[PDB]
Amino acid sequence: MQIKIKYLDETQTRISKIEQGDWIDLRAAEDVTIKKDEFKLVPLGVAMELPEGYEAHVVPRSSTYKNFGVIQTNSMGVIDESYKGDNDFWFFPAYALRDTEIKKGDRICQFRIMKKMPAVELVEVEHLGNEDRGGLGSTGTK
Amino acid sequence: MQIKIKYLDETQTRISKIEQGDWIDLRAAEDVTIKKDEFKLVPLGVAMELPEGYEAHVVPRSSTYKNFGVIQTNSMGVIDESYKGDNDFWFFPAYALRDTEIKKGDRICQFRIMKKMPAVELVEVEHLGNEDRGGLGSTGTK
Amino acid sequence: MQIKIKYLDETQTRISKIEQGDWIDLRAAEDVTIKKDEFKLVPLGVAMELPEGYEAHVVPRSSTYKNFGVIQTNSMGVIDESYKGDNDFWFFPAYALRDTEIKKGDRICQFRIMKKMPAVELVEVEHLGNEDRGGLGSTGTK
Ligand SMILES: O=c1ccn([C@H]2C[C@H](O)[C@@H](CO)O2)c(=O)[nH]1
Ligand SMILES: O=c1ccn([C@H]2C[C@H](O)[C@@H](CO)O2)c(=O)[nH]1
Ligand SMILES: O=c1ccn([C@H]2C[C@H](O)[C@@H](CO)O2)c(=O)[nH]1
Ligand SMILES: [Mg+2]
Ligand SMILES: [Mg+2]
Ligand SMILES: [Mg+2]
Repeated sequence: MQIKIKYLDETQTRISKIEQGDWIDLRAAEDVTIKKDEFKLVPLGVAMELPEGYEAHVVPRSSTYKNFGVIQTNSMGVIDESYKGDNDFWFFPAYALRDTEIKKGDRICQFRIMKKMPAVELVEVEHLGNEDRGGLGSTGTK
Repeated sequence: MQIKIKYLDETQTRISKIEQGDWIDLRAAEDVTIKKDEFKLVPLGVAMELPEGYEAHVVPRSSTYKNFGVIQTNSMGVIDESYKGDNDFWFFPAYALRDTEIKKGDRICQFRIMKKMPAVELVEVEHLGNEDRGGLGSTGTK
Repeated sequence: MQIKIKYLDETQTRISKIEQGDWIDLRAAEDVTIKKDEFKLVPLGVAMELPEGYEAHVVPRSSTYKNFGVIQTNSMGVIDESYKGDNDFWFFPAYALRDTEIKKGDRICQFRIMKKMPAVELVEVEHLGNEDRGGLGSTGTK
């Protein structure tokens, strides 16, 4: 399969697949300063057209917190297939838990493609007729 | 395929598939108020029986933090296939990063379904026999 | 399918598939204390070789926060297929929101395996030629 990738400009550092990386690292399109308890969209400088039928998912690197002090407010980002216009540039929504700086080209998150869920009819029912599982720690911790 | 959905009551807004959303938006089942640094189960007012062999995942919308100042504490919720009882209503577990108010019907997160992982045998070994990859930023930042 | 699992030592409680659990719970390899607003890598006392072509994903349990007052800094951990060396032990990167103790053997997160994304050719293009979707809450909230 092919992903069509359009960079914001000639100064973006191209993204790349590496051997031991199952997902592909994305990079801050510019220097970004964030304060403790402050929010900021970090631009990733990339617009993409994914193969037919695929969405993309975006998560932090596991070193993102150590190196950059931020977490991703939407936890795992969902890039909709339809987000493929010439101006639909990808972003990483960041919340700083400490004062931090990010540099241009810094690998701060990673992505992969995956097939969209199938089409599914929503059948409204009065009663489900299954026994309750329960949740929220119903199985304990020990 | 079909999902059977049971709404908590007749005042819940029905969830809906939109053409530019690969995931489906879920909605607060009642008004919720949350103070900075407090936790609240935001009830989503729906219980579901998913197609056989599937689980679901629930993540925030990208605008959730902006519009509502919350994060999802479990990051990506996993709705187990067995949580298909008549009382197994879904919830979004929110930590507030600021005083916030959520209204009944507000689209605060999104879901999709996916095949469960296959049945796996867990084979204990004394030695894995492979070279170490290392981790936690072993590949650097640049 | 088979997963080869190597425990850190003979005192680790063995992990298991439970009926109502679509993912499998992972456990703390030792007692860990974390003060509010501290970070700590919680060791899970396991290394694994996954079936050929698979990665694994690691997220918290819904009850992780209720029971242990932590969130997962990288939101959803991606365990690369290559991370299968004899010293490649899994970890849960935890940030404490309140003062907590995590006890040895406690089930603090869950994992599953998944087919990696297939091989993708990155095709550099100057214009994507599609209509802009927009994002970051473009569909509103109501
Ligand atoms: O982390 C994210 C989440 C979303 N989006 C874009 C693409 C997606 O279709 C749209 C709405 O979520 O915003 C991003 O660039 N990054
Ligand atoms: O974010 C979540 C996570 C879990 N659950 C329910 C369904 C799941 O099977 C059960 C145990 O985690 O709790 C939710 O409603 N929302
Ligand atoms: O939450 C995580 C995230 C990553 N890793 C390991 C495996 C992964 O391939 C390596 C590089 O991220 O770190 C973990 O053990 N836990
Ligand atoms: Mg990496
Ligand atoms: Mg959306
Ligand atoms: Mg569970």
